[PDB]
Amino acid sequence: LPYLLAWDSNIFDFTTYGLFSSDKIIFNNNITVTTRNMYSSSDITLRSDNNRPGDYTIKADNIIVKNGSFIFGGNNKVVVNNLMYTKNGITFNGNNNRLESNSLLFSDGTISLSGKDEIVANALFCDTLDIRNGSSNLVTINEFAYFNKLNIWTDKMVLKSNSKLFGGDIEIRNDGILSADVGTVVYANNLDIIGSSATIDAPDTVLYCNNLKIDGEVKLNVKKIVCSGTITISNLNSGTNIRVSDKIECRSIPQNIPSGIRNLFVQNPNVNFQIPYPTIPAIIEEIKKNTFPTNWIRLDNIVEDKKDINGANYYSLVSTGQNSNDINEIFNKNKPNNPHSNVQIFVITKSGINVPPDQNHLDGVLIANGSLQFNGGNLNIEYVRMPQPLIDYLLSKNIIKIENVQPPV
Ligand SMILES: [Zn+2]
Repeated sequence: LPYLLAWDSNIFDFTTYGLFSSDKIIFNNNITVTTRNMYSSSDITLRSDNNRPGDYTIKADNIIVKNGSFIFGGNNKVVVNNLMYTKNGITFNGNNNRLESNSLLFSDGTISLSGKDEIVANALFCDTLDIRNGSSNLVTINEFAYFNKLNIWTDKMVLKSNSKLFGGDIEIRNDGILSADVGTVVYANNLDIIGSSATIDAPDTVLYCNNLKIDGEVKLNVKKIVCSGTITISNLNSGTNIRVSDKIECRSIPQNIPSGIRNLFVQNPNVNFQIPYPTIPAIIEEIKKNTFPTNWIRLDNIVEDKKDINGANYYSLVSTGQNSNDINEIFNKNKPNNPHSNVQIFVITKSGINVPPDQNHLDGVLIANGSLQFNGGNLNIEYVRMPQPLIDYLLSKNIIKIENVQPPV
């Protein structure tokens, strides 16, 4: 069942994607995207929202950045119901951003906050989670975070009830705050808490580490610490702000402990633990395989242009990219000065797609082997399923393949 976390067979169905690029997706200021699935190979870049009328910048079921990062620009609000995956990280800029991930957030890279940024996650996997820049950040964990490195150097990370941290090393310094509710557990290799403002406020939490380093009059309020390796203490003279309601159980009680906390320590030379790391979800395994996405979407199978799959409320284009102007030509079928008469637009192309700056409302799908670049802002994008005659065409040419994918067991 942990193997099936965030499994979504529509990931492999390219008729469920509103935006796809085999290179980059470059947004512009004040774009609001409502989509089902979105894929990019290289980076997806947002710009700052300084005049965005929407509740959200992007609302999606799934966002996948197979060979790139996801870059925030400022005041962007992103909601991903199922999974957000990036290879190379998630980089917050500009402050005031929000990322809401309701099942799985996974990066092979660094997730880095800027200040006044919020992440609300259920399961989170990453190489490094940086809560260091600015102040008034908030990373809330509903199930777990699993990481090689967690740096908390400002406010804050909250562990909701019964959630877990799986490290990796954890380093809290400067104004770093880790707060944790009932039933929480923290596992780490190295756990370092440095200075008089570094805080763990987790009175019901058990912390397991190999090495524990405390430098200064840290603020620790926890239930139990287990240390199987070495406890290194320095600049610790009173320990007034170290509260441990059960015990610090450790392989070797360290020398020169202040007398007022000496009581806390209990020596157990055999103390040991084996961290019960979550398995990598099957969906992530499959996304990372070289079969994805080209088993199911093959833009190189576009060997002819198809320009007559149009209807009363839509225009389509399947383009080899030989004619530069065909893409401007389809976009000009939508007058931005006439809202109620908006028609749907479906573009599938071996070229990139540069969306003209006068577009302000697009319903449909944009699928490009080159980059997808919005040359303007102040635009609302909403996914609409491709018309059936277009899907049938794409399938006939094996530009897409739809397979009866099932969750593995
Ligand atoms: Zn619309």
